[PDB]
Amino acid sequence: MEQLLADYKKGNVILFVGAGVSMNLGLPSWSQLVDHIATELGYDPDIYRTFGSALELAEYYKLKKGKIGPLRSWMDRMWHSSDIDINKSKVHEYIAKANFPIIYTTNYDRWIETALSNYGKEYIKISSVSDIAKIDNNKTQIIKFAGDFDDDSSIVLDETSYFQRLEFETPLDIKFRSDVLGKSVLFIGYSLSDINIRLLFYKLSKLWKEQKLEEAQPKSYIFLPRPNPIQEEILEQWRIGMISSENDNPGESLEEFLKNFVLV
Amino acid sequence: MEQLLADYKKGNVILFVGAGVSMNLGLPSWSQLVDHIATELGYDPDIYRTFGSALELAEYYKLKKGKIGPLRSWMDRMWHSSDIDINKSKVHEYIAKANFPIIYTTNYDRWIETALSNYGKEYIKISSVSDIAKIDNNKTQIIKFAGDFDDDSSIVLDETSYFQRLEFETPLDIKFRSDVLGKSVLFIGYSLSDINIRLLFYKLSKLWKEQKLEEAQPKSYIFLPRPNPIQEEILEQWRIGMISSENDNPGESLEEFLKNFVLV
Amino acid sequence: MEQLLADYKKGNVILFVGAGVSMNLGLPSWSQLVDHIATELGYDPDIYRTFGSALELAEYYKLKKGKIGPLRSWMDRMWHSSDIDINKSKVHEYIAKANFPIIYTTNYDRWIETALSNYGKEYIKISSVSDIAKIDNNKTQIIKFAGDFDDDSSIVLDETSYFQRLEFETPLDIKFRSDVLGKSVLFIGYSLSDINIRLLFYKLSKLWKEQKLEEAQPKSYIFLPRPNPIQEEILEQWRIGMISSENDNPGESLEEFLKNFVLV
Amino acid sequence: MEQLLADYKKGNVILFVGAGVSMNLGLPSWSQLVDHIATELGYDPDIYRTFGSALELAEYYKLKKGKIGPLRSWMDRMWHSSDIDINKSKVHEYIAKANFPIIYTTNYDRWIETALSNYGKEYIKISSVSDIAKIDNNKTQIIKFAGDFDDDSSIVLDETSYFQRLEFETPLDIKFRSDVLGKSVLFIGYSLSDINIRLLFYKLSKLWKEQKLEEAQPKSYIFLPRPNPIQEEILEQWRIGMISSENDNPGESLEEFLKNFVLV
Amino acid sequence: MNIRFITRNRHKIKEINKILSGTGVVVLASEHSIDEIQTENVHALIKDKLLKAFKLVGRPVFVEHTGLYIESLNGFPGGLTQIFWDKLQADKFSQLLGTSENPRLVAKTIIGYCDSMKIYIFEGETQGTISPVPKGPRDFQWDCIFIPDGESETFAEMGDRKNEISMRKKAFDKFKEYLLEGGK
Amino acid sequence: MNIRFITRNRHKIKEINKILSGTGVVVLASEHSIDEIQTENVHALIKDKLLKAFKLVGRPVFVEHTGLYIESLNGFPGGLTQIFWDKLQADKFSQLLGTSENPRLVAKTIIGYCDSMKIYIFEGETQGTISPVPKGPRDFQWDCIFIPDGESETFAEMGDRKNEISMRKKAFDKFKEYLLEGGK
Amino acid sequence: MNIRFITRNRHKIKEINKILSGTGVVVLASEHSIDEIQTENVHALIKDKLLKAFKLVGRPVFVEHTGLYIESLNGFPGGLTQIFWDKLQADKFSQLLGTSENPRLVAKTIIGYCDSMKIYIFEGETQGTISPVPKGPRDFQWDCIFIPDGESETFAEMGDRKNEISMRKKAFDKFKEYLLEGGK
Amino acid sequence: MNIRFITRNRHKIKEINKILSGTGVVVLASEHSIDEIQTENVHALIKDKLLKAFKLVGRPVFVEHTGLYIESLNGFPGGLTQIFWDKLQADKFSQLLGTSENPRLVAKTIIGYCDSMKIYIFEGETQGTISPVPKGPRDFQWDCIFIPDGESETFAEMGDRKNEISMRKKAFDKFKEYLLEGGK
Ligand SMILES: NC(=O)c1ccc[n+]([C@@H]2O[C@H](COP(=O)([O-])OP(=O)(O)OC[C@H]3O[C@@H](n4cnc5c(N)ncnc54)[C@H](O)[C@@H]3O)[C@@H](O)[C@H]2O)c1
Ligand SMILES: NC(=O)c1ccc[n+]([C@@H]2O[C@H](COP(=O)([O-])OP(=O)(O)OC[C@H]3O[C@@H](n4cnc5c(N)ncnc54)[C@H](O)[C@@H]3O)[C@@H](O)[C@H]2O)c1
Ligand SMILES: O=c1nc[nH]c2c1ncn2[C@H]1C[C@H](O)[C@@H](COP(=O)(O)OP(=O)(O)OP(=O)(O)O)O1
Ligand SMILES: O=c1nc[nH]c2c1ncn2[C@H]1C[C@H](O)[C@@H](COP(=O)(O)OP(=O)(O)OP(=O)(O)O)O1
Ligand SMILES: O=c1nc[nH]c2c1ncn2[C@H]1C[C@H](O)[C@@H](COP(=O)(O)OP(=O)(O)OP(=O)(O)O)O1
Ligand SMILES: O=c1nc[nH]c2c1ncn2[C@H]1C[C@H](O)[C@@H](COP(=O)(O)OP(=O)(O)OP(=O)(O)O)O1
Repeated sequence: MEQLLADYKKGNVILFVGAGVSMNLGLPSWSQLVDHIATELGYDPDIYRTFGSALELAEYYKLKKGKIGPLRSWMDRMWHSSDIDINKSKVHEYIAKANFPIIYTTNYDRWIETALSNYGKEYIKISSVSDIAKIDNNKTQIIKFAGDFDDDSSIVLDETSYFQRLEFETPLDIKFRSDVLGKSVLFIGYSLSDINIRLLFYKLSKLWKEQKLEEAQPKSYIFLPRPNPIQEEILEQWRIGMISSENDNPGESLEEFLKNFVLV
Repeated sequence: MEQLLADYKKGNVILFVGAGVSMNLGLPSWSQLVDHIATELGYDPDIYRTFGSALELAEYYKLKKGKIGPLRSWMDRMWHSSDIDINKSKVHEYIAKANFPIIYTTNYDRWIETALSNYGKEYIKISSVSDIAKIDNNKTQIIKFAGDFDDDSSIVLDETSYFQRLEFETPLDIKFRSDVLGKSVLFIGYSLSDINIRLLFYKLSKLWKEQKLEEAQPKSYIFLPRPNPIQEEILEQWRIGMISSENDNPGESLEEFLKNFVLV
Repeated sequence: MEQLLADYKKGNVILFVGAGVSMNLGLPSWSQLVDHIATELGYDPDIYRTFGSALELAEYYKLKKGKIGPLRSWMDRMWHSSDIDINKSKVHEYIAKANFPIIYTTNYDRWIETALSNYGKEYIKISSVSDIAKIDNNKTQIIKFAGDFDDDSSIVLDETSYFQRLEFETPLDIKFRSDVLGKSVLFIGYSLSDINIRLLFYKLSKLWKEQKLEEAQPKSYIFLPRPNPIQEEILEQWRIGMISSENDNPGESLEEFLKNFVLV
Repeated sequence: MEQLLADYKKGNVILFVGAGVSMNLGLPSWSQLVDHIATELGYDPDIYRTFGSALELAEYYKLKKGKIGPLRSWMDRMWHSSDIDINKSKVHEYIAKANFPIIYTTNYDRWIETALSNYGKEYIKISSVSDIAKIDNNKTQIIKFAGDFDDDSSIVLDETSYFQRLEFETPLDIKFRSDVLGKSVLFIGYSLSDINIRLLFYKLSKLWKEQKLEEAQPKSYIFLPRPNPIQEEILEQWRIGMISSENDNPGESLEEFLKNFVLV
Repeated sequence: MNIRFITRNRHKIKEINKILSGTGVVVLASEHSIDEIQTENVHALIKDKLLKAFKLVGRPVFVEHTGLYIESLNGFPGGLTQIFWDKLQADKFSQLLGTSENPRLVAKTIIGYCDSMKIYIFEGETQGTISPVPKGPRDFQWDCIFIPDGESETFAEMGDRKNEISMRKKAFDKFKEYLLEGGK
Repeated sequence: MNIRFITRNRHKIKEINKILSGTGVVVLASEHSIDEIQTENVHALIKDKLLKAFKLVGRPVFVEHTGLYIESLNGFPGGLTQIFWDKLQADKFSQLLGTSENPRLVAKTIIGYCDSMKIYIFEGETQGTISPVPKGPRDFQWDCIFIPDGESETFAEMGDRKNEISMRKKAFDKFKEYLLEGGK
Repeated sequence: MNIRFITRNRHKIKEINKILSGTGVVVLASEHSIDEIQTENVHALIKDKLLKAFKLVGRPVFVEHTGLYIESLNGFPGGLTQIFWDKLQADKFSQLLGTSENPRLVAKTIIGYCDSMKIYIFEGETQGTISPVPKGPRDFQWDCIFIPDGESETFAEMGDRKNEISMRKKAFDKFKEYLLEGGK
Repeated sequence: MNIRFITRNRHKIKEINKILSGTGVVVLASEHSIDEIQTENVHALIKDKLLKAFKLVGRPVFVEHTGLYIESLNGFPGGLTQIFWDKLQADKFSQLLGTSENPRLVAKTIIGYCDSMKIYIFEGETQGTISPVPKGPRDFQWDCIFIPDGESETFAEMGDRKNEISMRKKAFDKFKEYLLEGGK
């Protein structure tokens, strides 16, 4: 843990935000989402959740209706409603006041940039190979790794999609596999139930060992609010270290951790 | 369904057997397997489950006990016990008396070969490159796609192994990906909760389409016992055709689905 | 050398015919070929050569004219003229009388099959995935690895083409990267100034060593008419072995080597 | 040409230097290299160069002498001699005065850095992953794409090597494939006798087309000295320009082309 | 129509077989003894029981829960009648509830039906009186203690006309009506 | 030791707090009202209720259950005592159970504890009598109706000395003995 | 038009400069001394020499070979005149070829021109007589030994009107004609 | 030892066969007519000719060039003797070089040998005199015009003892010596 703080100081950490952060705001959850697909398609909330995971339940909706548009619209209009006030989420404040040079995310919403602007800051949004050409070394970069609501040919919201995007051949993958060469990543707001983070990291590691400079590989982290015995074991195999807490209020726990960074 | 019956005589169907076929014999199951690890680790059956998948609850055993030997020993001795009689399993009989030229499997045991010998047949086990060099076009080939108990450097029994094996670079992969070109596969015994089948076929199909001859890609199948609405649309996007029944006794179901092949 | 004849008997050798064989017949040759493009495009035979390799020279013609069609028409009508009698090429006779079950080739003509027919034999021509579905284990297989004159989108006659076909992702590569697992290849009628061989073999080798069963890798060969010191060294690391001769009549030398195989 | 100047203004040009630059200095040429290998082996200059390429005629040396050490030494000591004065080479002067943020190279010496320091400038050298971890956005980066003399597990000086380095899995490759997503490269000093320059761009360009933004991918360039009808077309296929000249004196030509960049 | 039924009472199978004779639908009954929950509302109880039955079957299946509601006990059973009858039987029912000042009680069955897409709930009720003495055969639980409204014979002694005025007959009449009009 | 407690009763929290006061262990109690199941054996009931509590918390958590076992009612409640009390209160309890032939009954507390690895079950019991008249304060359920054996005062009327002979005290004494004996 | 020229004679540069004064084209001459080939036909000789000059230059370049053909020597030089004149000079030419019974000889230049696409060949010839004595200046090889047809002065003493009737002037007139009409 | 030889003279094959009879080595001669170059030094000439012969063969091959050097012609032939003899023959040799004041001439052969690794050069020379009349048979070029030193018969009339004092015999004696001692 202390080692991590060592680096925020020098300038070698990358933030990878996930869906957990979007809780204080009050946005819908994944649950409500699938409830919707269910009502729409004619089923019942629970009966539906029995035939598949999620990147399957959603792919059904799409295969049936015809395309993803009809959903993107509900989500965009609903998640970005005018009843959510950013000024009241401490978590975002800290992220906007810290000093992380590069921020990656898997959310689809637009609150992380709204925050950076509200507390006075600058940024460049990168969702395509065209923006990679405007990057300025004097502003923060925000990369939408899983698409935004400003295109439907990208948003990764279904199996087939969460597939092709596993050979890492898109422009935005080639850019991340060259940004971690020499850098530690601090996952937050994430959940240990996705193998993208186990193919990126199980694969970054093997390289150092092939060169045999292992000792050099920078060190990752993954604050998880609740603690688990078994996972630490496996995630240590690929340099990733957990940093749990004791406060049972998950939200509070998260706000905390982000004070050791805002430190003026 | 009829289409399938068409080919079962041209010799273009490949059989891919999985655990469901076994069980019926009287063998254990991951239930007991995952429980064993628990007792052997101080945990309680239930509580242990609440922590990871199943493969994960086995990447762990090993890590603690250093290696996979201790476990492979229990499985081998327990399964291949001497209280199991093969002549009392019709499923294994019909399979031995059919006419499938190539047989792939993801089980670790040795009961399929045992049956083929019991009812008088000939075969060549293939679990490494050396064997590939002995194939006789006049005998059956039984390929172990996930390792046998006669080696521990090649037994997919944990996460980090269901990984380097998702890149299809092993010799036994190159073989499959040449056998499926020009033939169709009849999956049986399998439970669709594994994405190996969804990255193989998803990847074979997209190949025919580039070749601009999709209408030629041979047809596949997958006898499940109880039907699922959702997971039937998704499995057509790729290119597999589900089949199913009404008899609710699982074992009863599978047996008859096969007599449709044994005749003659 | 003796070792090769050992394998020929069991049934574990593959033949890879090249352009050298097509000399006895009296067919044209690359010289005349490139001379041709030159006259057409307005240059002089020699001045043209001063500008590029050979494939490159051809990719020019194409771009200028618009597409390969025009040339394919000349090569086809010319190379298959009615002034060539197959019965007078001993080399072909021997090839049609030996017992090789799989014959690969890089020529674009059609004489190898014409030979196999004239001396009474049967075969299956595989130039596409559709054919890989008719293979019969009772006839010889002839694979056109570099295209035929019955399609324009396969013939590999230019850089861009001799490129993509270097990542080995075509359906007809996967078949060859799985036919050499457990078999030896005998190159003939070839030259050592083409490096596809060096990426095929340099890559088959590394695989055995990973398994560390290298001692088993079957053994290749490459009859070259005139001996050369340096090359033998390099082509040994990759695991291939030369078998030169002393007769200065290249053609005559070749007819010879192929008598130790026809041996009734 | 004018287009290029545009980009140089903002900061979207990368420089890639080759051996042509290091000849005005006086260094040994490649001819002398191969010749040396010859004398040291009993052959005579001419006859030796009749058995293989050049890289090939250097893998032979090693193989016989068991290793590359005996050569790196002659080369290092001979090139970096003390009869060479850097302040007498304009080409090297200008390069040190321009404003190129990143500089890749395929030379093994150390004269570029030496110049950058002689004329007062700061830079960082990157020949391995550890260095990537030290990059400062306020100094120049000099990347050695083909190894330096300070390590022999990297130097690319033989066939086998100039091969495995054509799959781009090395750490230094991943970097170049993310640097060119958004910028243009001005090749200089090079000679069209490679396939690295061709499978690099041939592979980048195709990416932009899938992205459906071909009109955005930038333009490389390649100042050659004498002009070639053919190559211009083939190289036009992948966004590579060409900027020949009329002054026959090779050295004279290059220097001028550069003043167009220094301009205070 | 082919619908499945999960229970633990073997005579529930007999009554649902002989009520549904000739209507067109058939039931394929299985015995599993799903454990119910302790709640006040029978809607959440029958939803939980039908959820466990659908998790066990996976096909179109209905389940049924049967409850007494004694007015002197302020409607204490209903949801929880099985443990009550299996503990105190017929001897310790009539002597302290049949002799009460308020012998009114209502019997209800709720039917939770799942068509493998949705959950459909059908119910019936019959007002009645508790006997002061067990009267009739004792092979089908509390039919020998329940006096229906308008009669003086218990449900056990009444015979095969038990399932013509019963609350199970009304609930299965609504179930049969929805099964015959279709998937509404 | 920092252990958590999931319950519905608020006065149970204060009783367990003043019983475990000064021991060294502390209790972080939370209110969720976990529903129980209708089973006869309290071991399976405390096992699945502790399973639902560990699914709620995921940290070391213990779970208590209290039941009255009426010998006149053939040992009916216990596991199902909550619905019994919430439907009858003290008015319709003593007039029909305290005036019978066998006023004897036994009250049991069973504690299910999870140390995030295993499940530990501790239990204690007191024998007692149902009073014919409810006596004392009426703020803690059946305390004003339960006289222990060898006493003439209801558990609400003895006051703070209830927590030295009650079944919660013996059950938490065995729990305290395990919690300071180590994780055996 | 900008054409290049490769030679070893420095006075060939002077004559080709002063013949081509004012026609429009200019030559950028370089000295390399390409070694010719020993053949009978001058076509293969000038093709080999132009091939070596184009391999050295890589741009539009022409080359020129100049040959004497003595009838008493059965036309022995021509292709191979340079080694002949550089060996026996002017002293051992006139005393045994100028005194011969047949003093006829013809001088020819062939011009091989490459436009970087094709090879173009232009030639000229002038019949003449060998002098019995070297007469004139001796700065430009055998001009002091060659009597042209119709005159009695050697090419050296004749002056700047040497390149008005000469075979080099006819060959370069055809070369200048093809350069001015264009790439035919 | 097996060495190859490329030439255009068919009688060179005969003489090299009959000189090397019984020494152990054999030659496999082929006819190609390699075109030589025009230079002064015979070392660069025989290196270029052996380079073309090794590019044509690719095996251990030697080549040989034979030159006259007439002192009255200041050593004009040698390297370039073939075109000289093929043009002026035997008629126009004796009447203007045999009648000269200085009839001295030396005949040399150079042998360029390549062992497929290096280039080895062997040479011989014989001083002689030009006859004033062709004398002897005329089947092997200028043997009927060459008077060797110490005799009065030409090489043609001398017979099979021509290759015992000849410069070809000395050069092939050195070649045979190096072939028999080995690859030095
Ligand atoms: N018999 C068993 O119960 C058992 C269990 C484990 C291993 N195995 C072996 O594996 C097979 C059976 O496996 P199983 O079906 O029991 O597995 P499982 O039920 O343990 O799989 C858990 C779930 O994880 C999913 N998954 C895969 N990647 C995921 C990701 N990125 N995100 C989320 N979910 C992901 C699938 O949906 C799967 O349903 C047999 O062939 C056997 O050899 C046996
Ligand atoms: N420093 C130097 O002078 C020098 C020169 C040679 C090599 N190199 C290294 O190589 C690169 C520069 O090389 P270069 O441009 O001087 O030439 P090179 O030595 O790489 O040329 C290799 C030749 O092989 C040819 N070739 C490619 N594929 C072929 C095939 N299939 N069959 C036959 N021929 C084929 C190419 O066209 C080229 O002519 C740099 O990476 C450099 O480090 C350095
Ligand atoms: O027509 C009836 N006449 C008399 N008694 C009846 C009748 N029907 C049910 N009974 C009894 C048994 C049953 O156990 C209990 C309450 O019914 P109930 O609680 O729903 O049954 P249950 O808990 O055993 O499970 P299930 O409904 O799946 O059978 O009264
Ligand atoms: O010392 C006691 N003295 C008098 N009454 C008591 C006592 N202890 C429990 N009781 C009553 C209240 C409780 O509601 C009922 C059954 O206990 P019980 O159902 O487990 O309590 P609860 O439902 O309120 O909380 P929980 O969620 O932990 O089950 O008996
Ligand atoms: O107008 C001329 N008047 C008198 N003598 C001339 C003239 N022009 C050439 N000569 C001499 C020099 C030249 O070397 C030789 C034959 O010419 P020639 O053999 O073609 O010259 P060369 O062998 O030295 O090479 P190159 O033609 O590239 O200069 O007679
Ligand atoms: O023993 C000889 N006695 C008389 N005449 C000879 C002799 N040997 C060669 N000759 C003639 C032919 C030959 O062409 C020319 C000079 O020899 P030379 O210039 O080296 O022969 P060449 O140019 O035709 O080619 P090559 O040496 O490959 O045969 O004098």
